[PDB]
Amino acid sequence: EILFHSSLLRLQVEELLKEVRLSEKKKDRIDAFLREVNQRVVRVPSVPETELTDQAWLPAGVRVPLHQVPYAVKGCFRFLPPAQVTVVGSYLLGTCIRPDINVDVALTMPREILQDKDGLNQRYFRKRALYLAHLAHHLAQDPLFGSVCFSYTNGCHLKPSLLLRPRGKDERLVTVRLHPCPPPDFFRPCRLLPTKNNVRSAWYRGQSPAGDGSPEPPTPRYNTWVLQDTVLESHLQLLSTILSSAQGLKDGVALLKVWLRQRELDKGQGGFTGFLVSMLVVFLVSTRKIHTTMSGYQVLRSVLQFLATTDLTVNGISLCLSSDPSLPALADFHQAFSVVFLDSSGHLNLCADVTASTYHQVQHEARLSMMLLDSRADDGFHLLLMTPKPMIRAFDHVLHLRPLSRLQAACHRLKLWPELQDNGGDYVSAALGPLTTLLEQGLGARLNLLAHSRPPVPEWDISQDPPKHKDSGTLTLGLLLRPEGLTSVLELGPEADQPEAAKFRQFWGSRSELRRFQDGAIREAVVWEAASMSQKRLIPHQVVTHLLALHADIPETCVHYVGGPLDALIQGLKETSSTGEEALVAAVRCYDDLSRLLWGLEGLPLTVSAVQGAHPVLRYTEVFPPTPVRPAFSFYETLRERSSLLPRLDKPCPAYVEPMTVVCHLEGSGQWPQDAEAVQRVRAAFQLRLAELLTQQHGLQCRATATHTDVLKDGFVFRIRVAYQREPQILKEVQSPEGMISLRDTAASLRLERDTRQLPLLTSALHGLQQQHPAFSGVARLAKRWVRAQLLGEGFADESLDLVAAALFLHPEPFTPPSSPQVGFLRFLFLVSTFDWKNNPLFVNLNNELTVEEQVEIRSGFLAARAQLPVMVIVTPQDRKNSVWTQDGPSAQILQQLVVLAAEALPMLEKQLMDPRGPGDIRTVFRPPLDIYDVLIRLSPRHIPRHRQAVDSPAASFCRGLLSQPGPSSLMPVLGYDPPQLYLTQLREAFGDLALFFYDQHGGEVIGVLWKPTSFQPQPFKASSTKGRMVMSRGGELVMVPNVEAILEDFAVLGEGLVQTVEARS
Amino acid sequence: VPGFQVAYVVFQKPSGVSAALALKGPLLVSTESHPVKSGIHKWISDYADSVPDPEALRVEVDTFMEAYDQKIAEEEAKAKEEEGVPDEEGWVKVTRRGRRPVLPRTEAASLR
Amino acid sequence: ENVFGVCHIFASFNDTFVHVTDLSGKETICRVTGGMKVKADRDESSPYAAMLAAQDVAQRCKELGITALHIKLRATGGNRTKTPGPGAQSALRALARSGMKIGRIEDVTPIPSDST
Amino acid sequence: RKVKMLKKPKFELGKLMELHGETGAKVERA
RNA sequence: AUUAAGAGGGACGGCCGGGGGCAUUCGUAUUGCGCCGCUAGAGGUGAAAUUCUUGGACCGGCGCAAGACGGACCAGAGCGAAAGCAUUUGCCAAGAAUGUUUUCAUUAAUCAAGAACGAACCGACCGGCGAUGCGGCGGCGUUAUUCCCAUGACCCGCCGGGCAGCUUC
Ligand SMILES: Nc1ncnc2c1ncn2[C@@H]1O[C@H](COP(=O)(O)OP(=O)(O)OP(=O)(O)O)[C@@H](O)[C@H]1O
Ligand SMILES: [Mg+2]
Ligand SMILES: [Mg+2]
Ligand SMILES: [Mg+2]
Ligand SMILES: [Mg+2]
Ligand SMILES: [Mg+2]
Ligand SMILES: [Mg+2]
Ligand SMILES: [Mg+2]
Repeated sequence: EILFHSSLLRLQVEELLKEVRLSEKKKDRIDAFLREVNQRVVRVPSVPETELTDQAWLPAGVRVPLHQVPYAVKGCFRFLPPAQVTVVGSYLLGTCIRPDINVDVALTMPREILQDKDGLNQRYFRKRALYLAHLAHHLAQDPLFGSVCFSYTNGCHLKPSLLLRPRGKDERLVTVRLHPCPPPDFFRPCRLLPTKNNVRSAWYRGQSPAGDGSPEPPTPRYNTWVLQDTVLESHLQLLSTILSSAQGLKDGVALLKVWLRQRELDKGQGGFTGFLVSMLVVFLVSTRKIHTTMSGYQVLRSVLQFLATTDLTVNGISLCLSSDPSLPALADFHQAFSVVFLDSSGHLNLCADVTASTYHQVQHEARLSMMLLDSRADDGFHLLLMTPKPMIRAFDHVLHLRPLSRLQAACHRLKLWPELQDNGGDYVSAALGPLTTLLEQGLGARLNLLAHSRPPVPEWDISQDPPKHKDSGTLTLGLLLRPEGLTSVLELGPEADQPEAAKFRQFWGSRSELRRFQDGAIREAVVWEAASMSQKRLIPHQVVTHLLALHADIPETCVHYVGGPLDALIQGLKETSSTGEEALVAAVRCYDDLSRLLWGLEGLPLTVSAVQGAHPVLRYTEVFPPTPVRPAFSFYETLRERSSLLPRLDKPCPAYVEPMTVVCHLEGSGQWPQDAEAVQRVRAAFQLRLAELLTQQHGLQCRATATHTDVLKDGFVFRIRVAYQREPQILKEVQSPEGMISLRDTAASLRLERDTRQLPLLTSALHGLQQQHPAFSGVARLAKRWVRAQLLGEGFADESLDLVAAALFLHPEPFTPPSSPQVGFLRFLFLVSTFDWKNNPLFVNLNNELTVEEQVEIRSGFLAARAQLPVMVIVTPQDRKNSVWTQDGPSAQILQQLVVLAAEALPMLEKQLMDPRGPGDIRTVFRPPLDIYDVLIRLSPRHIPRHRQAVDSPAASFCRGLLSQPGPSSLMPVLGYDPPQLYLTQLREAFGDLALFFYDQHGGEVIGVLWKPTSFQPQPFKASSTKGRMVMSRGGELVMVPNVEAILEDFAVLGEGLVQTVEARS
Repeated sequence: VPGFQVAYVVFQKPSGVSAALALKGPLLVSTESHPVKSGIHKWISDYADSVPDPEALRVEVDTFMEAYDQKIAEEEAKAKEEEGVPDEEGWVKVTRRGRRPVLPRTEAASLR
Repeated sequence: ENVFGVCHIFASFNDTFVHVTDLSGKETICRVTGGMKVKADRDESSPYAAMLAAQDVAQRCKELGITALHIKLRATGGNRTKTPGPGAQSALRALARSGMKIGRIEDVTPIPSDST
Repeated sequence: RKVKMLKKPKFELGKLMELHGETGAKVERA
């Protein structure tokens, strides 16, 4: 019902609000604290008039929080107690977010301690800093405050702030920021235009006092900062009239700040804060977009429309209702600032610190949020406001600039002297703008969005020097790749005739070169060196390295590209060129040739009707793609009755070859037997006939078996299975004793339908999905590697991991579809850790085929019959009401074990990638603990064919009997032979009821044995339970116990030679 | 793949059975005269016999189908003889071999 | 090998058109009508005029490398007659007389299914 | 008797390269 | 009062039909429009002349829009009281014949008046023989075969009501 859905949305809004708001009792205790702060601040001693340069009157233990780089000034200082104390901010406005509660107090400076010319050469900033220094000294000794600290207000390094927190209990309850402010009408608003000057060049840089030269450059950021203090009380007055009266407007503001918090768009210098949306909602109330009668959800809806549709970098908006002829124009602000907003006083940009890159990225998030808002579906509220979006998980590649001291030289290479003079000495924030624009224009085709990290606001205690710009933090850039345009390895420029070619030569330098093509055009072009798909994915690394060195004098050593470090986990020991996409395509082309060979074969009694592949290789999900092989004659011995080789006793285990299953359906006919075991006979005859014709017409090596035929073509081995359409129906025939024959599902019948019908459909469906998303193969293969490395490969089917990986690309509602393997793997770990498998089935909408009406009906049936379904339920359009891929899937135990491991591995892996230094060991999360297992079995690497696939490379390899030279082979190699898997089958059948075995199929050298606690308890003699159980008489009665000592030597006996040693603990 | 199994063993005389119950020994399975193969040695020997003979496979398939077709032909001939032909006590068996179509004895037909 | 082209021969009772295009029929190689050869409205559909038009088209093709032609014979169609005109037979003969090789012969006369 | 094409997907180069199986040439600047 | 008419009414069973209504849908042809290629003509006649064309007519290719129409399959076949009825699919109501050991029990026939709709030789003259459409019954044999959907295609005999022929009394 729509009423139920609306009520659910109302309930979801309310429970979020009560969590994020503050209680009444906390408000009272905060109110008592601020009254105590008011009493303390008003009782402060005064000092006589002193020169600003004279700072010896400061006692030891307190330092000026400004760095005062040009020390010569022209002012005098006097301290007086504050004339007026006013609480400003959002505390009295009723919009405070729970994790961080802050209260702002404005201190009105007396008129008699400030001079008319204090707005020049940072004199006011110096006086304000010394005012806080005197207050910090006198308030430190007071036992009321648990901690007192210095910090930056409004993200400005020239504006220090004072932090006070209470002692003992409630120490995390609230913090108070103390903001000195000038008298209301002290300064002239006309003196603080973006086009006017307030810092003189002779004082800032020159040694001469009146050196003549060019007119003084305007200082818009300096003017904005000075006016920022003068208008502190005005914002609260406007918001009280408009926002305090109407409830629900507060709800929308609170929800929007949570939305900004989740996407990490509020904190840092120049961030889009919750103060800004307070003015944005006021502007919308001024217009007809918002009226005061909506709820909080509608306010969130209305604001998000404005952000996604309005660009503030070209068309600024004004909050000033009055339109005076002698009023500042918006054109001037656009020339001075990247983003233009306005207040009732036109001089206040109010957004002078937010960059164009920041606003574009906020627009990007707003557009994504509107698509979820417009679409009607369940869990949309959870995805919109509760799903975190860190930079590492929202961008395909991240980039680190390790030494920020080099960024100062970038300002020297470029022309930012007026801008460096305007913002004091902050070279980091000055060059952030031009560098992003420089990189954005050079990466236009290969990128969708570029973002930069914001430096955190420092907090340092009294009696320490303030932090420098060099040690502010580390700079990180986020890149959102465009899937189209990554296929090309060239950047196409203009032709050499028209004169904008010279412009192209300027931007790229020596790498710009002349090229001619088949179309007949002479053209300027630049060519990179990228052979594989992975190398083409790292083309922007070459772009950013070349451009930064050429145009910013930033060496390549200062650039750390975090792109595909995980690619080594799905590669060879030393092969970093490709991740395996080229090998998979070659195998697919071989399969297509074989299908065409079947489609045209003559002499068969029944013609071929359908050829379908049912192997992970054909759907690009094989972790290690195969290669064509040529057996060595001397490494084996030969039967000479059949063209089949056998492994030798003295040589090590041969190379592993896995045949790929192909399902073939013949022409329908009515001459087939109606008996279950007789159809098995006809199928076996078809296996023999198919092998005989294939070797006669095309000279292919074929081996016929009762269930399949193995064909060697182009070095690849294919396993061909012939299936009969009505065979599953025959297996369902059950004549009942009363005398009526019916059709009932059977485990054999269900297995046959999965192998011949359901498996080819999923393989073909996932094959098509890879075509739209080239990054699907890397994510899926890496996901299997991590699961199998944690020794939890048993219980997780190959198809189940493919389907959950496909869910990332088909339903990435918070994000965009992944374009790099590393970002998909992080989202895969997040999905496993956070998904509620108990109350939600995973939907994989393969090629649409399901609408919202069918989804809610399936969801309704899911809760009605949850107990009959497995712990993990995956819903596909082909397979609904059941999950055939997880019926034999994970148990309740190992499912929770993976969630714990995934929740543990995610924080350390993201920390490794976000470290400015290189990752210490990318294989840390791929190693198992090896502590909980009762018995550990070690295997000899001589008889492990899949040993190059190990996580830890051994760097030494045995001879496996393969020929390096390509060519044909006249004989069948060894197929599907590995001692580790043969050993596991023997163990899991003899001791399956007693213990559990854990192994890694990719290079595993250890088998973990865990005893079952229930089986080891004494039991009475049951004849069926005497498998390895022995007779005790300690209690005077005959009971059964496992024979631990005899089982251990069975581990050595079974697998003789393969087993190296047996160690048992506890 | 074998695991833990049970054994039924038959001797010539019951006297040997009584000796088997009275037999007390280590029961070495592998001796120098009669070694028992295990490990990689056994699996290689197992992979040797896993490869089948196409001619032996073809003979069994043809033999089974020849027997199966003969059984089917006998049943059809017997049913053709028995169609119609009321027996004692006046009973006629309804079959699909007649000219009037009949309702099948299936669950799907009954529910329909 | 032989380089192939498509030749369209529209043969009305009033006029005869011979037109040679590529395999896709989108690019025009040469088009000569019956009226361009004879300076009389009586003989626009005459077999003599069509033969002259065919020779001029045929001679055009050889220097371009065209050696074989596919022929699409077409009449007025529609509500009118579906019979090839007098110029059709002479023009097709002249193309073979000029040494041009002949591919498949198809009629592409538009036949209406529902009478108006 | 007849097959018609109604809708085509987005043109992708790699799909065609399976069915059918550049940087350019160098020119010296003056 | 009895029976339950080779009198009539109703119900039930499986079918059958270009019967009617509402929506939905496809197919060529024609015409017009938009773009690409080419270049002096195209159209019409007994001969011409009205018309269209270097601002590109006609011809060749691709796509779009509009108004009609529903071929061949199509029969002396079928349906409706008549006038009349032909692409696909869904829906609504109606109907003939056949099958019936169901039900009522004379409730019927013909009709001036009146009412609904309405293109643009002769005569209830007994029969017969062939085919033909639907429904039913029986059958030696062929032919497919039934998860659902469906139990049919051909041949032979028989019973009814129809569309028509050829003959007879
Ligand atoms: N760009 C700006 N221009 C002018 N004043 C600003 C700007 N940014 C912040 N301020 C001022 O900073 C003061 C401190 O409040 P602030 O904006 O930090 O909100 P807050 O109390 O932390 O609110 P919330 O909890 O809702 O995020 C306010 O009085 C506000 O007017
Ligand atoms: Mg604040
Ligand atoms: Mg009666
Ligand atoms: Mg009826
Ligand atoms: Mg009907
Ligand atoms: Mg009908
Ligand atoms: Mg109808
Ligand atoms: Mg009939």
